[PDB]
Amino acid sequence: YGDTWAGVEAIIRILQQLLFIHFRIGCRHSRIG
Repeated sequence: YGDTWAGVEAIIRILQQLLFIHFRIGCRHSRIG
């Protein structure tokens, strides 16, 4: 709940989740290897 921790732990979630899509996008859309 502390604005810094909680605030960062909250953004850390979507940033990771969204930093994950590139792996679900690349390794799925261009896995021609």
